[PDB]
Amino acid sequence: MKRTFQPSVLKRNRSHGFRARMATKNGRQVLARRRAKGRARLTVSK
Amino acid sequence: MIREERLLKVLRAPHVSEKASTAMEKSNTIVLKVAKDATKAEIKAAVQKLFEVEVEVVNTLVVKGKVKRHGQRIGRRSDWKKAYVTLKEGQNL
Amino acid sequence: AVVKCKPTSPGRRHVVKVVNPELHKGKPFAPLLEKNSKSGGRNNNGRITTRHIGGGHKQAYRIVDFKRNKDGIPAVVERLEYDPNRSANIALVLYKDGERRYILAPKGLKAGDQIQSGVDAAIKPGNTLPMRNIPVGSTVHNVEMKPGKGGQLARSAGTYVQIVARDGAYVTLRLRSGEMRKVEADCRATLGEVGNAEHMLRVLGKAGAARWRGVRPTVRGTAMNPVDHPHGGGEGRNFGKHPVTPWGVQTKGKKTRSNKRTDKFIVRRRS
RNA sequence: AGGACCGAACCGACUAAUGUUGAAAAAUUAGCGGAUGACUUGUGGCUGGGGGUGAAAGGCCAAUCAAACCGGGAGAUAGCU
RNA sequence: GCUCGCCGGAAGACCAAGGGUUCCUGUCCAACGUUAAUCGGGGCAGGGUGAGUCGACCCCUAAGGCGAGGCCGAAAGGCGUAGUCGAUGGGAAACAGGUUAAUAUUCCUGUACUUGGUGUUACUGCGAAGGGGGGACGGAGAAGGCUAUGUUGGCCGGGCGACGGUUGUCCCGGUUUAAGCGUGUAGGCUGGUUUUCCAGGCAAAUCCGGAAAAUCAAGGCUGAGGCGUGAUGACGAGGCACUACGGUGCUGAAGCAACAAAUGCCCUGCUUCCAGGAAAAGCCUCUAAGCAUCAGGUAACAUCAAAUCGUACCCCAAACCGACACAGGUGGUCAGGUAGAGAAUACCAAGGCGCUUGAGAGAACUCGGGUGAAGGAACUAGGCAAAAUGGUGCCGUAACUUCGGGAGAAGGCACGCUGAUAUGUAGGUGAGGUCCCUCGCGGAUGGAGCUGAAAUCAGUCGAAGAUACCAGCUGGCUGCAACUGUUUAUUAAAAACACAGCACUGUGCAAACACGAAAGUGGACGUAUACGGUGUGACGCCUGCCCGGUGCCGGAAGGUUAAUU
Ligand SMILES: [Mg+2]
Ligand SMILES: [Mg+2]
Ligand SMILES: [Mg+2]
Ligand SMILES: [Mg+2]
Ligand SMILES: [Mg+2]
Ligand SMILES: [Mg+2]
Ligand SMILES: [Mg+2]
Ligand SMILES: [Mg+2]
Ligand SMILES: [Mg+2]
Ligand SMILES: [Mg+2]
Ligand SMILES: [Mg+2]
Ligand SMILES: [Mg+2]
Ligand SMILES: [Mg+2]
Ligand SMILES: [Mg+2]
Ligand SMILES: [Mg+2]
Ligand SMILES: [Mg+2]
Ligand SMILES: [Mg+2]
Ligand SMILES: [Mg+2]
Ligand SMILES: [Mg+2]
Ligand SMILES: [Mg+2]
Ligand SMILES: [Mg+2]
Ligand SMILES: [Mg+2]
Ligand SMILES: [Mg+2]
Ligand SMILES: [Mg+2]
Ligand SMILES: [Mg+2]
Ligand SMILES: [Mg+2]
Ligand SMILES: [Mg+2]
Ligand SMILES: [Mg+2]
Ligand SMILES: [Mg+2]
Ligand SMILES: [Mg+2]
Ligand SMILES: [Mg+2]
Ligand SMILES: [Mg+2]
Ligand SMILES: [Mg+2]
Ligand SMILES: [Mg+2]
Ligand SMILES: [Mg+2]
Ligand SMILES: [Mg+2]
Ligand SMILES: [Mg+2]
Ligand SMILES: [Mg+2]
Ligand SMILES: [Mg+2]
Ligand SMILES: [Mg+2]
Ligand SMILES: [Mg+2]
Ligand SMILES: [Mg+2]
Ligand SMILES: [Mg+2]
Ligand SMILES: [Mg+2]
Ligand SMILES: [Mg+2]
Ligand SMILES: [Mg+2]
Ligand SMILES: [Mg+2]
Ligand SMILES: [Mg+2]
Ligand SMILES: [Mg+2]
Repeated sequence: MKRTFQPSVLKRNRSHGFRARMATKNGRQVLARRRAKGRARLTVSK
Repeated sequence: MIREERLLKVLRAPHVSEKASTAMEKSNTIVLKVAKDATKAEIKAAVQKLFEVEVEVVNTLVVKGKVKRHGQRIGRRSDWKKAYVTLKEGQNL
Repeated sequence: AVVKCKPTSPGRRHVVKVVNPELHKGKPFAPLLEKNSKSGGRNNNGRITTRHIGGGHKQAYRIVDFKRNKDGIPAVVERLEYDPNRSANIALVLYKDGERRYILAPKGLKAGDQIQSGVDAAIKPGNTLPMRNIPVGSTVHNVEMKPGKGGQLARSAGTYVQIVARDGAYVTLRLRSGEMRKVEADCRATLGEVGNAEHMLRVLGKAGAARWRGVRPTVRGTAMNPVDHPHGGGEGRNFGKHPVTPWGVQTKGKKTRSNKRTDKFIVRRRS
């Protein structure tokens, strides 16, 4: 059985990484939300 | 030319292990701990200046730190750099 | 010519091929080529804006001269070639000054023939003139609609345009569709019909043949569910509706031309 | 030559038995279909929710689909238990 | 440690993705391991990853992304030019041997190569954001030449056998060697050289393209493999001494030939087909501005530099994706023997394993198998399941047919081993010798040696010779769908969907149409032999009547009728 998570570091970074977040206003809103919440890791980049 | 105090800072400590001793006795290499940002040329110059010994080449590798445990808190040791520098077959520190 | 295949397999029984012995067998002329990737029917939004397009064989683009404005320099036909990008054949011509160009191959044009463009060219197939100088009743192709813009009408294999009248600054054409149209008398036209008139006789013979040309399957509307098409739904085969496009516009007879900017040039509709 | 033929890899999934608090939230065993093509596959990319994509089954869109998931309006409303 | 069993196109060996210390050593057995545990991918401590040539980084681009100005948009933003990124593609260079407990093309030994910077010498027209060439490209097929590799012989070393025989036509083992350098071969492509001229390559050009003339027709380019060298080296069976029992130091024979042979290489080649098969740089060449015995360029020599990051380990799995040490999933590379067509299959090699609960007993019943008297579908919704058929060569094969098929129709015969034909044939390969020439990796001739089917005849054993594994059940009538395909991931694979073909209908190009408040984009760098929509669904014979209803198309006299006034 092929499962849904097929890891790939490049695609992970390009879709959910810090620089992909900072590209868009909504991405910066995500970062602001996660800073307000106090998350230890802001993004998958870490 | 590399300025003096950079040379004084690039070297940290000599590495002591049995592979290091084997290298010393077989290939006239000394193995030592260097700054994480030192370069082959800077190790070259510093070993030639602070031990007064001329060297052929430098080989460097970066040692990744071990993830360990201290009463169920995980903690990772820091990476460091290791230098294999070959003395010029006549000096014998 | 047209060749029927032998029925040595179910997918060969009905294939009819159009084979031209006189086309070049080698590679095309390198300096006049550039890539053209395929769209898949997707526009710059990424969405299918034209259905039924995708896949197919890779192709390179042969830069064809539709303008024909190297005036007054005779050229000789080197070879006919196969063009993936269109139904017609293209011909490689060499100009007297050392320039090489691709042109649409007209009917009856073979290697070694002489062609020329300009106001003073002779009345021969392949020759390009302003339609002021072309006699009425002549059949042309690669017809311009705005002077200096490039030929736009009668470019597909076996097509041509009839020059039916000249009155002042405009000539009246009869297009293949049957429509009478007016264009300015200074637009250029190439004499004679465009070649490869057997293109319409081919039979693809199998579904894969159509898949090679980039055509994807067409799903009938009456075979969908109501949520997908105005024709969907039914217990069994049910229609009971007026036929429409997937977007609800009636599709058997309803006219869709709406362009007042150009109605002045139309003499008669194709009827 | 061939959407040709027989048959491994490979891609599927027709029958039967087992399993059904499973070895497995879809498998195993014995057979079975295609196997130069409308084939199959790696890597990257694009299409975003009344939207996509669909050789069309209301299929699929992260074990979720006659309208995904997450958060909010929100303590919706509930002549019902 | 000995024996037994299992895989061996994998259950062995490398790598990519992914993981991140699981790698090696010492120590511990509380918890984890479906049991015990002295063991461990568990706990604790220490150790371990060495690069000018491998990869990234770097130069260059694809799809696509972002996008100065710009265009568009209530705002947010959307698109996009110049640009700039983006590999899964193009771009310089290293091999063999040795070594650690754990790394190695990285260390060591030996022998190489690449790029760039400086300096000297000699000779010189150098110069691009521009021009040209090149890079640079499909599918299938066929053959020839090779090698990897294997087998046998020769050679060398050892052996003479627990039970009849075994000094021989006997047994066991070894018989290896790279990149680089020189040679330019099998073979592929191409006429060459010199003048003169020219509406072309945004300007120029001596370069490319074109035209004419003269001259010689042999020059050039590419190219596996072989041979020589590398190599008086290394490696090498096996011996000699310690063993601290792990293994450690010294020595080291032979190291040839023939045959067979790839799916690998020549080969991005050649032939052929239509569905007509990336881009850009590195590279070569041409000049422009400009410079001008400066600079720059070519050659030789010397010298310097080649940074930084990855490098342990798993990698069809107990380390990745599956909540698990989960009968699942996971891209690429290597590819031995015997039989065989084979990468199927059976047994084995190298190598790796016995699947982390055992011990007994030999009830019903369940699961997976073997066999069965007589009968042979009587079972059952239904021959479901099972049984059966099954190979190669040759003979033979119906209706029907779109003339291809049907067809492996059906059905039948032969099949082991030994000898002879023939002390091994037909065939394949091919040494020596000979004779030539433009002399060579040459031509003709010769045939030793090696290898070697198939057939016929005669004998012979068994119940059985396609002996195992492997490997079509066949025929008749009929519905539906022409056919190959596709589908309800996870109860439906079908008669459903698609399909080639047919018809209707829209669309004259700033096309219709679709996405989008728009700008734009697709259709399409296409132009009615084209594109969209709808229905039908190969092919054959066909496709009848109705325009009252509802649509759609045309008409614009009359009636009614909006904003407006
Ligand atoms: Mg269509
Ligand atoms: Mg159709
Ligand atoms: Mg349906
Ligand atoms: Mg509807
Ligand atoms: Mg009905
Ligand atoms: Mg009805
Ligand atoms: Mg087939
Ligand atoms: Mg199976
Ligand atoms: Mg098959
Ligand atoms: Mg339904
Ligand atoms: Mg789902
Ligand atoms: Mg809803
Ligand atoms: Mg409320
Ligand atoms: Mg509530
Ligand atoms: Mg076995
Ligand atoms: Mg650990
Ligand atoms: Mg271990
Ligand atoms: Mg225990
Ligand atoms: Mg105990
Ligand atoms: Mg451990
Ligand atoms: Mg390194
Ligand atoms: Mg080194
Ligand atoms: Mg781009
Ligand atoms: Mg943009
Ligand atoms: Mg802007
Ligand atoms: Mg770039
Ligand atoms: Mg790459
Ligand atoms: Mg190792
Ligand atoms: Mg060989
Ligand atoms: Mg390794
Ligand atoms: Mg286990
Ligand atoms: Mg497993
Ligand atoms: Mg696989
Ligand atoms: Mg096998
Ligand atoms: Mg029993
Ligand atoms: Mg039985
Ligand atoms: Mg019986
Ligand atoms: Mg019996
Ligand atoms: Mg019965
Ligand atoms: Mg009964
Ligand atoms: Mg059965
Ligand atoms: Mg059976
Ligand atoms: Mg019936
Ligand atoms: Mg069918
Ligand atoms: Mg089928
Ligand atoms: Mg499926
Ligand atoms: Mg299903
Ligand atoms: Mg099923
Ligand atoms: Mg139908």
